[PDB]
Amino acid sequence: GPIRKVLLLKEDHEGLGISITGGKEHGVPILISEIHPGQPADRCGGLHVGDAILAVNGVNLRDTKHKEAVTILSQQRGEIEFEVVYV
Amino acid sequence: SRWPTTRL
Repeated sequence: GPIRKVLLLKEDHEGLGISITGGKEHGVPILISEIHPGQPADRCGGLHVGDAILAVNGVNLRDTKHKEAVTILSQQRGEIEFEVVYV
Repeated sequence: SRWPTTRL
């Protein structure tokens, strides 16, 4: 599919509402494995199971190890832009 | 769930 920029709005008291898997140590991109009901990703739409996360708020997640990506993603607050692709 | 997963 196309590379997509997707808006997600996250208050500080809540998570992103996604689970991720994969990462450089496994030879695959950071992939969305789950979208959790009623949380920001679910509410906003636009993100799907199987999407690869290429970047978040301009921060490159390509070639990032699972833990690195967890750290970066978990630091984002407020209006968050995801760059994803379903490939 | 082939690899480790993290909820965010």
